Amino acid sequence: NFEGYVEPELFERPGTSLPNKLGVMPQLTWPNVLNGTNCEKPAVPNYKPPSKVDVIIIGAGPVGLTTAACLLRQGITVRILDRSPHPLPVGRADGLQPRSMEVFDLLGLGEEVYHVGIRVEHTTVYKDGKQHIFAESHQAPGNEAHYTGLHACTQTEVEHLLIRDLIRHDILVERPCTATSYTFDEEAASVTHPITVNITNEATGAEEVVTARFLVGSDGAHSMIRKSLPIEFPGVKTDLHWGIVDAVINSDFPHRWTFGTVLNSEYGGCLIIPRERNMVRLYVQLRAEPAFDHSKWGPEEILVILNKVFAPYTLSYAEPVDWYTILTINERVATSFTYKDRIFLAGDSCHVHSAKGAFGMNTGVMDAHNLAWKLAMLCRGIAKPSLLASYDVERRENALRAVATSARYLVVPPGEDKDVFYFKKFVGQVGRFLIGLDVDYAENALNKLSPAVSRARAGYRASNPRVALSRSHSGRLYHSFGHLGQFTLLVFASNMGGALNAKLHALDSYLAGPSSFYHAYGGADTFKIVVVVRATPSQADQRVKTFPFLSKAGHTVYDDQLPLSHFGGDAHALYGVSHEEGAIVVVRPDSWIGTSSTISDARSLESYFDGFLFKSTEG
Amino acid sequence: NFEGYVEPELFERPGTSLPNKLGVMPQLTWPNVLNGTNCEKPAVPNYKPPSKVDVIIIGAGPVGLTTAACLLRQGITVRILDRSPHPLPVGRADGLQPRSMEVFDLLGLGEEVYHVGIRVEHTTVYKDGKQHIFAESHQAPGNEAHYTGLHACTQTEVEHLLIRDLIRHDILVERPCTATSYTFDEEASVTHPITVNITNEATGAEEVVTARFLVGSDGAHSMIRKSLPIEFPGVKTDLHWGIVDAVINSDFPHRWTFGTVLNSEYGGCLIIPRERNMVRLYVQLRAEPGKAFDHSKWGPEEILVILNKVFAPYTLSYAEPVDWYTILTINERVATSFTYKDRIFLAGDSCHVHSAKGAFGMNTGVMDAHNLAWKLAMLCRGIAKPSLLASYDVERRENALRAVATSARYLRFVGNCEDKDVFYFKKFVGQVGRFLIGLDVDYAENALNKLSPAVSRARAGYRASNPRVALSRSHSGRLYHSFGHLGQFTLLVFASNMGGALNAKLHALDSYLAGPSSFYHAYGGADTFKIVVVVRATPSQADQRVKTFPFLSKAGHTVYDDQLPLSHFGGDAHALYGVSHEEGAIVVVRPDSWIGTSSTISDARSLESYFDGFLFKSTEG
Ligand SMILES: Cc1cc2nc3c(=O)[nH]c(=O)nc-3n(C[C@H](O)[C@H](O)[C@H](O)COP(=O)(O)OP(=O)(O)OC[C@H]3O[C@@H](n4cnc5c(N)ncnc54)[C@H](O)[C@@H]3O)c2cc1C
Ligand SMILES: Cc1cc2nc3c(=O)[nH]c(=O)nc-3n(C[C@H](O)[C@H](O)[C@H](O)COP(=O)(O)OP(=O)(O)OC[C@H]3O[C@@H](n4cnc5c(N)ncnc54)[C@H](O)[C@@H]3O)c2cc1C
Repeated sequence: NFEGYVEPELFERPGTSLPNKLGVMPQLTWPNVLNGTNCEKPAVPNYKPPSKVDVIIIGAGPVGLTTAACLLRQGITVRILDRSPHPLPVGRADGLQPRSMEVFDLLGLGEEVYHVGIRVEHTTVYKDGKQHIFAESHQAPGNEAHYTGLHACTQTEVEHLLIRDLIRHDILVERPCTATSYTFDEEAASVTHPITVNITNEATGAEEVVTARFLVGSDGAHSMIRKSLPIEFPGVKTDLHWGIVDAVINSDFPHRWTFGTVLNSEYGGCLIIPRERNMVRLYVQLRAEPAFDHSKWGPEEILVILNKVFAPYTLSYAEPVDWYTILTINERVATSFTYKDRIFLAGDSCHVHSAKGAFGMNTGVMDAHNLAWKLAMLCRGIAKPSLLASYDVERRENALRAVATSARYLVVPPGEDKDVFYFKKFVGQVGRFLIGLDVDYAENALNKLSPAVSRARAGYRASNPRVALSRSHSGRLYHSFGHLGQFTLLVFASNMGGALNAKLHALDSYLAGPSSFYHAYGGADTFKIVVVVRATPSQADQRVKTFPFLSKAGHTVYDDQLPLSHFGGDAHALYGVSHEEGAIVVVRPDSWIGTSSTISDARSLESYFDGFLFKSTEG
Repeated sequence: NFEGYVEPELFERPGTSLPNKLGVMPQLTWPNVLNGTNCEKPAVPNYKPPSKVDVIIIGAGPVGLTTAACLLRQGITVRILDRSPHPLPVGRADGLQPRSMEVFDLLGLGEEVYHVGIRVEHTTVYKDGKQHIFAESHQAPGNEAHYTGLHACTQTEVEHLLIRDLIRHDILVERPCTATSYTFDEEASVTHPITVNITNEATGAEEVVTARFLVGSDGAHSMIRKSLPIEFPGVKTDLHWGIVDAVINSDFPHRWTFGTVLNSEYGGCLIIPRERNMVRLYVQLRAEPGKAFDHSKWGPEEILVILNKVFAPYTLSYAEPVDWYTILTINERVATSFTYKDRIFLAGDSCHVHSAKGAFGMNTGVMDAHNLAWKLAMLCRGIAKPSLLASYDVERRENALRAVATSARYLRFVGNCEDKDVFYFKKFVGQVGRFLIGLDVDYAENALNKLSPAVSRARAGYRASNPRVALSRSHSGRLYHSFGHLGQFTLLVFASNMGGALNAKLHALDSYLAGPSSFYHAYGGADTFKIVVVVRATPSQADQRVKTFPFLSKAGHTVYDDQLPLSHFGGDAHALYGVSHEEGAIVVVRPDSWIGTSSTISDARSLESYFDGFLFKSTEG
């Protein structure tokens, strides 16, 4: 006894971008599926969110939505709202770095961001009509990374998939609902919910107050929550300007379309970004003088200056403009990202960078990811103040790093071009940071450097080599990690023979005891044991069975890859583990290395966990 | 009470390919890990292979190894031999099509073939120094397919990853062992009517093995094919390709992008990008007038002079010693039959040989092996009627006959030679460019493929669509992820939102299937089928309704068809398979992921005679 299915109602939203001589593209959308509460038949039926919530989220852009989704995966009750009546129809951010892709894949959303748009794996450089560079680029090593290159997947499409994931968890974005004010009882231990937020529905007029444990401010560049705190938002209004267009553009450019840069020392530079559906996005330098004037800079105006930059190649529109705008470059970074461990900024509320870098969605999503697993452990009370302090530190300084490299985006060998040689050297110094594999967290309570392995480094990306999860399934070591509420204890065990056998038996006895760090901080509620055995699956299952605690609570994985070279790379060599001493690597929930230890030193982790965690016991 | 871990002995095997002025690269290997029984201590300790196995495999090239790997998933007992003392050090095939990627992914080996080498997603075409074409190519659409483009993954890497997968299953390739002779008692009923006579050519020890079935993956000069009254026709063009893998420097504006460089005077060149900054260049070499072709005349250095004539005015020069070099003579042949009395089966180059240029050999070979192995497994289980191994023969032979035809069309212009050369290539790409990436592997009707109008798009004998779906509230993946294992058909029960008209029909089907005489139970139950209920609703809405059908929730697996409506921002499984929300559908998906048939929810009885067309009745447990 259920109603039949009805196909969702298409609406072709018109385009708000300035047109060209062909028009502005409309944008396909489905308001009932995508507009949250602001619709006639909501994708979640009879959605009745509570008045008391663990986390309230102001802002339902890419960063708020990611935060919503990571929390919902940990069982944290959540409400989220956004002032706009519908998600972004087109434009703004347009692609993801390899490391952003890794994040979605760890959340179970890898298929939604992969193979949406095109893939960028090459770069070109031209100067004054003459090709200088065409090369493979944006690469990650296959024996350490699944994803490589940049991936076109726009902000619209990211909002779509994240809204659909919230729906799958029976959560809707409340639109179009503004958070007008909020209170924080800084003074009151007895209280659980010292936050109240007044919400006003700009469609219907109804007000509301929610009480919440924690508040996440992800409301963009002009954040009211940031403005309400003793936080400053310093930066430099460069007053340099980009004209940006997204469209299908016919050209005789030999490399249509390839990521890269077209330099004219005469007329300034152009940046090419290939797009889905035979489109290209073109950034172009914009300078005006006889004060910067927005009035005479339309889509057709910049195509005229574009043809001057690509001489002798010429560009002509083949269809109506998909997107278009002028951007002012202002880079800003909040002095702090936390406040009293109750109000938390993430995304454009914390930092604003030039669009050119493409950091906002990428750095934003990685902010939400860093925040959400720490904030979630705060909701079940095992998080010491240090843990959420590491959020502010780790992501603020990464925001500062993004600011330095965007500034310098802008001594030569004799037979060499001055502006192209500083490009190859730029690509060399920051290339891996531009793809996310070199996001670098300095030492803190969570990142404890250790010489126990020669290569895996605290505060740095965990390496993702190929391993066998079973006899039949040969995938990636990331696939064995725990969920967002657990730390992954990588226990490298060699082939569990030689010297290490005794040490592993010791290790087994330490861990089973109720005073072990595993048991001391919650057992399987906060840890996932992975035993990495460099042996055949039959030799390993045999041997793992002699270790009663390891067999009974560990998940064995088979490190059966060929030795490190251009034909292989096992986890032991790629993490830098000694076959005599073993290792216990602590991978944080977000995939970054936390610390490491030898099998003998497994007791050193009691101190390491005490730095940011309170003791806990499994359920 | 276990010995400590010893790191594998590395050996740099010298190259046997002719050098350039800088030499010939050695090739990294690890004899104790990769050479099977023929090493000092094997990677499977005390491999004691039985003298009586279900299936014995002759040849451990990509095809034989793939066949072993599929059978070992199924619990078939297997012995696999190869005359050669080690696997391929370098060269021959260098890449996989998107559809071969899907085949590895279904076997659980997708991560071993992805991100091994480079990826080809673009084509260029030059003629007489002027560029004519530079575009995205080899695309598959993302709302239907995970992989797209060409993936560089060599025969060497493929053999590596398949040998390692056999080690995980405690199987070693028996090297360097030759099947000298074999007997097949057609007289008698015995379980094991095949005996194979084996000589190790290292130690001279002979041995006899008894098998239920024999697989001839022994290559182009298959001894097994010759023993059988099976013909191997085709034409030997004595057209010649010069092939060279090397790091090559060039001022070519597109170095290196897949494509073709034409020169009117000097013929043509095919480009293939490779890992580690190499490139593969095919170039035509033509025999002088009257005289036969003289291999003696063409080394790496000579080939490079022809390449610089073909690429004028851009020049090429070696930066490193040659990684690989050979002269292939194109000779395309197909066996008149691929099976023999459903006891000896051919797969790979023993069945068909192609122009390397087309890169058919390894991709079709893996797909043959895939096709063969699941049918052969049901034959070992007993449930296979002869009609099914018949479908192996005609599916793969016909596909081989198709593959020959498209390169016969390609190779006429290239040997011969608004621009009419580039025009014929654009049309050629538009016509076969998706069979060339494998999505148009197209099986004609037979017992296994019955066309059915119950759905608008899914089609018997064609590739099952792979749209995005949610497998849980937090895991949004692909529909292939729900499919059964290699000895199961996937019963894709499209159920709409389980509401309206269909609620009644689906309640009937629930009680139909639960009976011991429904097609599900009659042909094996969970031993032959997996049910997937594809609900176009939200997860908790779907979970609730599914609870109201007791057999479907008891025995089916719910996936959530929650993408946006089919467009450029989405595509639900219901729309991409062509299901009507009034009728529903039971799309039957074969083990290899080709569509078998479909019916409406009310026509569930129609599948009964479908499965009797090629299966014996079975009972779970
Ligand atoms: C015009 C423009 C162009 C851009 N171009 C690029 C680009 O080319 N490349 C790139 O990488 N990045 C670009 N960005 C940045 C990118 O859009 C953001 O970095 C990314 O969306 C992350 O921002 P966010 O999710 O934190 O918030 P945003 O998406 O900026 O906005 C957060 C949301 O909060 C809501 N909100 C604000 N105040 C309230 C309130 N009081 N109550 C309720 N809801 C509220 C807003 O409605 C908004 O939807 C651009 C941004 C803008 C504005
Ligand atoms: C020179 C050359 C170049 C090629 N180039 C390309 C290319 O560019 N692209 C492409 O896609 N394909 C190419 N191929 C084809 C590719 O090598 C084959 O398609 C692929 O190996 C599949 O063949 P197969 O596994 O069936 O047999 P193969 O790998 O060719 O050989 C089968 C195996 O059987 C073994 N064997 C033979 N007889 C016996 C016996 N009596 N007892 C035991 N073992 C035996 C052999 O030693 C060998 O290991 C090339 C092949 C060759 C020979």
